Amino acid sequence: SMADEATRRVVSEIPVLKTNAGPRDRELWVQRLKEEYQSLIRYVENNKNADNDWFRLESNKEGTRWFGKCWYIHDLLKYEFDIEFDIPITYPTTAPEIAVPELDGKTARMYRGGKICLTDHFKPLWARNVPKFGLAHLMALGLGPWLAVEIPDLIQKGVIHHKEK
Repeated sequence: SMADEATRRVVSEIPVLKTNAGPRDRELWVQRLKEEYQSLIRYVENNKNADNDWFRLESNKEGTRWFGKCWYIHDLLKYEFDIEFDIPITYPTTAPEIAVPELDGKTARMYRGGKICLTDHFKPLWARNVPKFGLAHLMALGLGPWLAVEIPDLIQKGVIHHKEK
């Protein structure tokens, strides 16, 4: 109920995805990628209108390797971090693991290798919604909440510094 309303408040304006396809599923994967691209670009457009344009992503040709940048604002200073992930073979039933490589070894809320460690509620929330959630939802419900806890903590602990530029 509280969880259900909280999820709906975050993702209700993100286009829902349909196709059960992962990287190996040929024409159905090309279809899933159209859903993923339309959903991501709407999320970016909604983010711009809300003064929260907080990431860019691109993929390889096959849509199996994703990478770009996220930006996180603390006390009006903007912090940039490079991000990347592989699409799992069992996508979209299995959720991708976002990596923020520059933060490898700098927070306990991160696996060896730079993969962020989400709280236990994300995974069953993803599983409950298969195959409706995609990469836009991964960003909105996964990395977004992770940054909103960890970046403030790391700036305060002085492990992250803002480069004067």
